[PDB]
Amino acid sequence: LPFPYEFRELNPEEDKLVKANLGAFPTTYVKLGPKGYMVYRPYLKDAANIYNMPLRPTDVFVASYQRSGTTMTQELVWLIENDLNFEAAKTYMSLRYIYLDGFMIYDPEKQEEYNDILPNPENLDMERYLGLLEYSSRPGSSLLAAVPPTEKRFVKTHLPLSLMPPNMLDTVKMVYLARDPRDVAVSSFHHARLLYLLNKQSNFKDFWEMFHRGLYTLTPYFEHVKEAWAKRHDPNMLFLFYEDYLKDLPGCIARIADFLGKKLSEEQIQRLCEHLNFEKFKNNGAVNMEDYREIGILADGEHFIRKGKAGCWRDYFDEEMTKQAEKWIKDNLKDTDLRYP
Ligand SMILES: Nc1ncnc2c1ncn2[C@@H]1O[C@H](COP(=O)(O)O)[C@@H](OP(=O)(O)O)[C@H]1O
Ligand SMILES: CC1=C(/C=C/C(C)=C/C=C/C(C)=C\CO)C(C)(C)CCC1
Ligand SMILES: [Ca+2]
Repeated sequence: LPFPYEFRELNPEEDKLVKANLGAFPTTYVKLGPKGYMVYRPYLKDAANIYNMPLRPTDVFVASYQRSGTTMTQELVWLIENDLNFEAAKTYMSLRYIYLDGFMIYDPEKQEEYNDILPNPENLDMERYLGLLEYSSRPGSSLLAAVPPTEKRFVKTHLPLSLMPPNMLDTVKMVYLARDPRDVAVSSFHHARLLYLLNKQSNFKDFWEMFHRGLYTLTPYFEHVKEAWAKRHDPNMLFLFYEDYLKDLPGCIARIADFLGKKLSEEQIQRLCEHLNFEKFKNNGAVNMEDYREIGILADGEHFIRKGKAGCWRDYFDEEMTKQAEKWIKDNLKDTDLRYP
């Protein structure tokens, strides 16, 4: 099948704002498709393959706009399918799942320019850093197609449905997570700091201006969410809210199990709840990506697992931003049944 989408460079306005947040970063963006989803330029080379990637009936996807609960979900989804074999779940998350669109943030043609954004390049564990770059060159598709049939595939992605095989849900199951845009904005701001993506200069307002305006990775934020929303009625789609994980974890697990075709006992659902305790998770080496810190590519004072709180966007928004945020979220939920807890 051919890729039904074209792309356009950013116009002056758009580009001006973006460079005000990610100027220092080597990878540039491009608007893909009619909705103009923001994708790192490299994505283009594999775009068509992903659109046509061969799916398998046993494939399980954990999708979401980034920073909405992907990690928590992957861990639960993995345990449930592998009969709560906590022992075997101790291997790195990035090894148990395939991050479909995780490659695009790296542009090989710019290797040199990358370490320059690191406070200290002379202190990198080169044997590892370089290996990271290599893996990060392998297109998403290739990594999926490499897994033999006798191995269940666990895919992770922040790609909207429109960029993946349409009708895919006829073959694979997916769990899409969503979270309050505002809290997502915040978490993303810090995550971008974690990997040295933002000009050490700019602040959060700048980031937010870029975010709700559809100029950040994989946004427009609402089109992304709405796409999965419209498919929640499907038997292979499970739409969840990050807020509910905090409100009723025991009940969220139940739903997932029921969804993935399992039956956990009060004990299993409970046994999983303790395993997902924030502090216990935040310190879990298999899922906190802290191994990366050894490499030398994580910012001091940042962590892949931060607070795990809800509604703390209020500590970052000023009255001005707050109004503009309300109007924005208000305007995208008009004439749609999409509602956040
Ligand atoms: N076990 C857990 N329980 C609650 N929140 C968790 C969690 N593990 C990670 N998180 C939170 O989930 C967000 C990451 O989302 P994702 O995995 O999709 O990128 C972060 O939000 P915060 O930045 O608000 O802390 C992170 O701290
Ligand atoms: C390879 C590579 C990098 C690291 C990418 C990482 C660490 C990705 C994992 C991201 C996650 C897990 C969050 C989204 O779900 C950085 C940007 C340093 C610069 C250059 C090459
Ligand atoms: Ca350098």
